[PDB]
Amino acid sequence: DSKAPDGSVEEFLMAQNRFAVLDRSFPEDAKRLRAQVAHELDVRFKELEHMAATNIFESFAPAGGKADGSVDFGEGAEFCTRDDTPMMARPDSGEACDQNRAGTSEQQGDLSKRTKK
Amino acid sequence: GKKMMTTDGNTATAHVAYAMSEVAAIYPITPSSTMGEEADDWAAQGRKNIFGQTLTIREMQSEAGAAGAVHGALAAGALTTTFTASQGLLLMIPNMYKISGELLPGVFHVTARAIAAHALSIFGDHQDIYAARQTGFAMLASSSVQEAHDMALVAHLAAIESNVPFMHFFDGFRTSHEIQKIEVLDYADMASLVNQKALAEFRAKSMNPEHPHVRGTAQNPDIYFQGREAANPYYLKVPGIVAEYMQKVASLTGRSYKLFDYVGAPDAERVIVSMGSSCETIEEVINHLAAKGEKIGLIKVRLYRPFVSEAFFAALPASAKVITVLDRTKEPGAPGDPLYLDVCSAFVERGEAMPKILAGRYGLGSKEFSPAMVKSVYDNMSGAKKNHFTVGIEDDVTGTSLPVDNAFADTTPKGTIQCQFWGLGADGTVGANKQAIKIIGDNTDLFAQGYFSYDSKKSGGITISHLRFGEKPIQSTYLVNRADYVACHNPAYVGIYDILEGIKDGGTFVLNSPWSSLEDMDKHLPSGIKRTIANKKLKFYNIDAVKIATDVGLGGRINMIMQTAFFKLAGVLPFEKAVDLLKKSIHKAYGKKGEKIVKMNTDAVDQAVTSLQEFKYPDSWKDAPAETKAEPMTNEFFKNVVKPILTQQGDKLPVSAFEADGRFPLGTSQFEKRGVAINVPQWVPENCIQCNQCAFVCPHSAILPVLAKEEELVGAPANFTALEAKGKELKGYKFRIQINTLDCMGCGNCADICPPKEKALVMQPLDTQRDAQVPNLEYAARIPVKSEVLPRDSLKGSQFQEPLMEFSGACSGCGETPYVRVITQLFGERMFIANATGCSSIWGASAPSMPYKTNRLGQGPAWGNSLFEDAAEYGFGMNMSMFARRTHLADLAAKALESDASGDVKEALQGWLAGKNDPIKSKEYGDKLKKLLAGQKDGLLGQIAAMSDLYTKKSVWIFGGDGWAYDIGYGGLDHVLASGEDVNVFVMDTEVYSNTGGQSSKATPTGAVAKFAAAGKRTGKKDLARMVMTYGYVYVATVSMGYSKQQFLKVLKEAESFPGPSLVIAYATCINQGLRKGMGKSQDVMNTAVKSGYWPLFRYDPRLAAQGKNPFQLDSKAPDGSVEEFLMAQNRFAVLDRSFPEDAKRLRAQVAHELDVRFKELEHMAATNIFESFAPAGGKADGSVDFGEGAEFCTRDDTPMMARPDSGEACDQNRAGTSEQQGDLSKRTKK
Amino acid sequence: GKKMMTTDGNTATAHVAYAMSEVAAIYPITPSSTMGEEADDWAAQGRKNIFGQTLTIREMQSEAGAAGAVHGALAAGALTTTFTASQGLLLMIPNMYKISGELLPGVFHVTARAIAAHALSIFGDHQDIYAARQTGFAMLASSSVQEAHDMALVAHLAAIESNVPFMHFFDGFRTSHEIQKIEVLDYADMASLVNQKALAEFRAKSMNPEHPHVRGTAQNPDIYFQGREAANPYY
Amino acid sequence: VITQLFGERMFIANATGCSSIWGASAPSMPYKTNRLGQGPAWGNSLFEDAAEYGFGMNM
Amino acid sequence: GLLGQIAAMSDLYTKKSVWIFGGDGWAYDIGYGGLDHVLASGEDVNVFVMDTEVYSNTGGQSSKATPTGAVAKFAAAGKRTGKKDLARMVMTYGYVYVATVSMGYSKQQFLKVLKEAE
Amino acid sequence: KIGLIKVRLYRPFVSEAFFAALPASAKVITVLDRTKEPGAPGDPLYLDVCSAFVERGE
Ligand SMILES: Cc1ncc(C[n+]2csc(CCOP(=O)(O)OP(=O)(O)O)c2C)c(N)n1
Ligand SMILES: Cc1ncc(C[n+]2csc(CCOP(=O)(O)OP(=O)(O)O)c2C)c(N)n1
Ligand code: SF4
Ligand code: SF4
Ligand code: SF4
Ligand SMILES: [Ca+2]
Ligand SMILES: [Mg+2]
Ligand SMILES: [Mg+2]
Repeated sequence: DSKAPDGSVEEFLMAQNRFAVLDRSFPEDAKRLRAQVAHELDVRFKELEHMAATNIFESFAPAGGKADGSVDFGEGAEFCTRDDTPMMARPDSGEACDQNRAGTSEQQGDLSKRTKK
Repeated sequence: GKKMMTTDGNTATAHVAYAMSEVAAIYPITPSSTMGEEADDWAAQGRKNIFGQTLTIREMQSEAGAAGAVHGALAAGALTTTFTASQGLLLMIPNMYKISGELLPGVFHVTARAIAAHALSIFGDHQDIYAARQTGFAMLASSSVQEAHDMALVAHLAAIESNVPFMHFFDGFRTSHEIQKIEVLDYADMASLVNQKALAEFRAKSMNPEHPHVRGTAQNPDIYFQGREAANPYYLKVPGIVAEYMQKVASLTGRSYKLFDYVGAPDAERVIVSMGSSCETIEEVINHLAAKGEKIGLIKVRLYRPFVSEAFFAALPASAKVITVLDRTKEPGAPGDPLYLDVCSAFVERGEAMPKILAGRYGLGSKEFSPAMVKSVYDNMSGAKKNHFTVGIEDDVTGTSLPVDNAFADTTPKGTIQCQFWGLGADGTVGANKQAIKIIGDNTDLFAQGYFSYDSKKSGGITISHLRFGEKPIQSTYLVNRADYVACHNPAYVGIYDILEGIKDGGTFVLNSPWSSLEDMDKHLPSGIKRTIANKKLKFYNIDAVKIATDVGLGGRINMIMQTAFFKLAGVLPFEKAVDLLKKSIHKAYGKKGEKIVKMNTDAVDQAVTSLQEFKYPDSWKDAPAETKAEPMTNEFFKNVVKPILTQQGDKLPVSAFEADGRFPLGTSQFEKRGVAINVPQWVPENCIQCNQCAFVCPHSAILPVLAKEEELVGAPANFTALEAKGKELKGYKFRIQINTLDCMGCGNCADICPPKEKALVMQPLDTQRDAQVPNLEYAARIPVKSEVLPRDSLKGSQFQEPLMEFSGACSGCGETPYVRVITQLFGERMFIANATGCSSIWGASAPSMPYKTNRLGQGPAWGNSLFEDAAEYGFGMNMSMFARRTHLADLAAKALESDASGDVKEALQGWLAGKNDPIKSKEYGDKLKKLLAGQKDGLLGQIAAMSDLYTKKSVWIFGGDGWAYDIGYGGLDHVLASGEDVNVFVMDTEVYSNTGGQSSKATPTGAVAKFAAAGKRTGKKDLARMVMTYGYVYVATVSMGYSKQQFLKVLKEAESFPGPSLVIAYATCINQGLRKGMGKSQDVMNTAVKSGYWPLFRYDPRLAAQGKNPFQLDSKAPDGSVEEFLMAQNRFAVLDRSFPEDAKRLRAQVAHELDVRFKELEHMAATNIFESFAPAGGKADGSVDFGEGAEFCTRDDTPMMARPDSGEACDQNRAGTSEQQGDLSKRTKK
Repeated sequence: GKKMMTTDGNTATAHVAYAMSEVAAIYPITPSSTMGEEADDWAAQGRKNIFGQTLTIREMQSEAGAAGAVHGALAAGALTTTFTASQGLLLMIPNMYKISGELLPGVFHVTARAIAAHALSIFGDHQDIYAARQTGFAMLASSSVQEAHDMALVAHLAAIESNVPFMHFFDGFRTSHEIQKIEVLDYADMASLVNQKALAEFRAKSMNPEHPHVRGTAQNPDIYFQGREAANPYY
Repeated sequence: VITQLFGERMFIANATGCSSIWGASAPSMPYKTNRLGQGPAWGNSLFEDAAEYGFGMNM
Repeated sequence: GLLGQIAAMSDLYTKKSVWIFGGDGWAYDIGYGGLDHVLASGEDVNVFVMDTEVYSNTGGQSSKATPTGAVAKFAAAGKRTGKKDLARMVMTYGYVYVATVSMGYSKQQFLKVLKEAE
Repeated sequence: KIGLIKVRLYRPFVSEAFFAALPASAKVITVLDRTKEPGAPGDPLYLDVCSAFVERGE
């Protein structure tokens, strides 16, 4: 909604004591810092122009839709989804599951084949 | 209507909270998490509150956010509640003052948990609730599961009528997680007790623009005091209102309560005053002792605040001569704990009889408070009368503890059957126990109690179940110490733990093992067990559960077999009926996939019953030959502290065994060697290409690459096979991949990614590798690590570095530990770690196991966990210290240069000063100074010599999970990165709050199922990376080990070397995500995460911008279209597809769209020619200036807030217009 | 020496805090703001503490952030202080348990101010300091401007030697903003009272990868209680 | 100006600061009702929780 | 009956406008974590930030909204870090309306923002 | 005949030091607290002082 920097930033800053007071006490640093601010707003405005000109923006797909009910993340999982500690213990926890101490599914299957007997 | 059921304290409480509330703002924290989760489930299921509406519940970013939201909802006229504890409750304190201050009918349900001081504890005590006693909330305590339900209802009804908020609390775990058969009221009954007039007034006084008011004004000294006292009438009426509802609820339940209740001898001479679950055990002991004539009693505190002395004295027997007030907390330096002080004030004010009053401390962090301890407390009042004592510990330091005679007889009511079950993590024991409780509770008149003790180790941990059944109510709020039935579901335990401790004579002992024959039993069953069994005439039973399970086709799962064992030999119910219910329940449950599965379990029962036959043992067992200590070598600390703790003897360690500040030494995990893997990798040298990738990926450091010279393999074992080292730099060396079979967790990641199609690593049964590898690992360990051969930051070279974090308690295949282990291989010897609470702090420092260790030179990560919310600030503080102290050292060095110091010294000092912030140069010259100044103790050189630990440039790291980084700790993280100082943040993103049970975080992706996102999260993953990149001066990067180990190493070096703030976000796989084929596919999943475009890799380096180059660099490629399979291969997404296929499809499509747009945005960022500049410094100088110096007009107002010592000078306050307007007016008023 | 000069409670306290500290993590809140601003202005001017160094002071995003930073600086061996009150002090409570639990010589200088309940107040009372009485911090009160200076010094010296953190407090406005002619000690005199061996031991036990330790472990019921009682000798 | 557009039906969760000080320093209350008695329902919780406070009103 | 319950809820008939008012110190520093979470929620609330580029009420202390070179307490030699870009950080969500205004530049743009944001 | 006991070290609260400053002639003692803890049987300093007398048992 606004236009590119018109070059009056130096006057803008010096018309406020929060900036001018530094120029009076530490002129060298102040001069450097006011130039830095000028550069910052220059870069930023360009980035905003880039945002406005882009043809790629964050759009969203249709949606998810109403969902009557819910489900636990561990329901029907192949391996345990919770550890055996007090922190994950829940009223409905405690059922047996694969704790990943015997390898992946394929590794376990292959071992079975290689062991057959 | 009433209703019986077996449930826990949390559920009993939530049952009421849901009904009585319209809104709930929550945040997860153990052990209150269950309540919020149930509330969410119930709302989703369609459960209605007393108004016929589903509860409106939302998860905030922290408890502070939840408290603010709760305040807002109440101010806006909605009945609101929340669930919290410990650290969480502390963050709610500021809003508690406001909520009570504004007389809002809010209700907090708290599972009282310990506060983190010398250490963190998720266990129960009243340290948290006492910390909020001054906030103005009424405080109502529950002492049992049944009371959790009853007091929760009283709290809500009373809050509504009184307009004073309530904090309903019950003991963390001891009550919150204890299972009991109780009676609950239906919602209609609850609604009938609500004061409709009060409810209407609540709605009417609430915020609303149709009839606005101002709340939260700022007040001066003239009226604040009066305003604070205006609520007095409301507080004076609270107690009567609480009594009113205990009575109204009682008229429906038949269970009566008073503000303070007394139990015991009417003419008691010795009385205890207590609060919480301890009251149950205390009453149990009173019944036993009083029956023997002891004049003892107990006053149970229900309403702690307001504290009504009149009601206290109403419960006090005039015959009391000695009174002991028990507090479940510790306030360092106070003349006494809270309840004790309240009671003292009552007697002082009464101004009459003054019985002897004693203060006692108990149960901190769920410390046992057993009958024997209660006995000590009563004996103390008739004996020594020690004051300000502790009970449950041996304080050999300050001598405040009471002696405890554990020979005290069992005090459980007659007929009570007590059981103990020793199980292996995930073997289904706990689940079976819970079913047994429900089955028995629903089909008999028996009371049932259940309490489970879990392990800190996340995989292959030990779980001990404590169950009780009886004809009389069970008030035993303590572990079972004298069981009638004891089962050991894991034979490995027989020779490592004292599983038969306390079992009654003639008690039943069931063991699961393949040692059917007497020869085998005598071969494995230790002499100690044999002697115990024979001497106590125990009914010993041995069953090969694995064999029976396999034969019936149950794959080998023992859960159903051991369940049968319980129902048949426990004696809680008659055989006939016992086996009846079990079978009927098998049909009730299961009954899913045809009868094929239903029949297997039914058969398992049939076979078990037939198999369960009393093992006949000889009399010679009575005096079997005692074995001999065949224990290896370990530290003195492991022997005296760690070992005892790991063997369930921690309670026996006295106060003198610990450090006053809670510190622990590094490396204690080195001697655990648990050996719980089912399968471990076997190295096949003929196929090995010597790449070290296997070791690089291990989540537990179970792979040790060996590179030794011929001379170093002289006394090496015969099977210690080694290859001739490949690579020009490794010419002459011998290479070997040594597997640590006892620390291995059997995840399979290594064998899964081993490059050669003809795998050089093949998973095999542990028992086929240990005999040969154990001695091999020992020998390998003595071989010097060749960390000088290849570049430290190279893939292969990194694995030739000493890993400084090993054998942690993280889950098998954990996606977090691989990253951390490697980080230590690069900077371990000079890093500080500020770790946010979470999985990384849990596997990182759960006493007594410390996985972080030191290198050969004794250097290692200085590790610390402050809190969950402050990790970034905590690390920033470490950084501030190093800055201040090293600057001090630098000033001293400069002064030393201007002295008569030797040429070599000055030379080193100049060198150090020139490279003090360079890891290489600082160490180079620092080491020279150590030698040159050795022995110097005087003057300037003396001071410099004493600062050697400050010479080498340190590396400050902040570790934390996504929950910390994206939610609770985000504000601090944002501020610390904005500081521009040199700190490194490493975020292990599991896209969920893992440690606490898989709750959603803002890092959780669209459509992923998690607690509080049970229908798939409906907001996309928060883009932390892009938000931080807006600063322009912060190094930002994303990594994924599975996709590229090289990019990860490159990021670590770039991030660490950046002279400013660095943020590294890593993709961490987690069991919560539900990887379909196992956690051993973690690397593959990490790899696909990137290729699919789901997790793109990139780096934002500010210094490139300083040299005129685009700081943003993309390290991965455009989406390859594999996202769909990526998502469906994880249960966190798949489970939704099976339940809500239509929504799931759209949600997965949403993810594909999001990552498509985001990658394109990143590409555009990489192609831009416009980027923010970068500058390290450019000023400082010396001196300061105030913003108001030389201002033409006043720059400060005339209020108390801006007043300063030098303020007060006259100035233009802008009440006469601008300079120009004033000048123009002056011209016009010439005259 | 003993040259009487007029000053207010805040300045009398900051005078001491600056000299006895190496690091400060701050956040503004009336009526304690003056101390932090004075400390920052003095540091900018190059004023030296008892170690001949300028104070390292940074402003955080909130008092919770400030307390976290104070904990970290102390854990890493630097004498640290902060200035706060009321709502700010409440946000520091969680870290206060940690700072005392780890026996760190931190010192909080608090201008006791009312807590916001039925209304907010920037004025003085003990509602804030009493809200932190169970955190394990020693609590030392000043009843006058002169005592603000004296107790501030005692608090720092005692924290260093005892390893128990201190909360030095004085009444918001009634003392923090009252001006009185008092006597303040020069920095050399303050430095002469410091227990240098205790200070050296503080440095030696602090976090450092050259001689690492683990702090902030998580403990089960088997040892937590014992661990909480282990600090008794220090108190 | 904001009140001239939504004043009669707005809730305001105000963070502590100048806006809460000129907004509600007892006994001076600048926010007012219109001729129909409608006006901004104003509240100051704390300095740190303004957004969450407003969020609660919304819930 | 039902009509009675409904009649007693008249102060709920008209759609209300929930606003969160705060300064830059609140939005950019202490309340940022909360502001961030609430905007991320996707619910209908309106946040109005009065950016004075300093903590004004307490005495002019620097905030992350304070610009490079500005002198303020704790920025006694001019702030040496740039102004935090709260606006661009929040726009990354994609589902949050974000806007900046300056009355002196355009009263019309300010009015349009109020209408659009609300 | 009136007096005042000034509290310097509030925590740790040392009863022995409190009594060392209390005149044996004191018949009535008023403990002033500059706070308000709604519902408490008394404010902090008062409760601390009460405990000192109860423990002294004289
Ligand atoms: C103030 C506070 N609130 C809540 C908790 C409980 N808590 C500890 S860690 C945690 C989540 C950890 O999530 P994350 O940061 O993602 O790490 P992970 O365990 O997933 O590695 C929660 C909710 C706490 N300790 N302190
Ligand atoms: C926890 C807490 N910390 C500090 C304060 C003191 N305080 C109140 S408002 C404020 C700054 C206000 O700054 P801002 O948000 O920018 O609004 P302004 O006054 O500039 O409008 C400070 C530091 C407080 N009230 N509560
Ligand atoms: S199976 Fe897993 S724990 Fe074992 S060595 Fe391989 S990567 Fe490590
Ligand atoms: S991953 Fe395989 S090929 Fe590579 S070093 Fe390990 S065993 Fe050898
Ligand atoms: S991050 Fe996940 S896999 Fe790792 S220890 Fe935690 S729960 Fe286990
Ligand atoms: Ca860095
Ligand atoms: Mg996580
Ligand atoms: Mg401002």
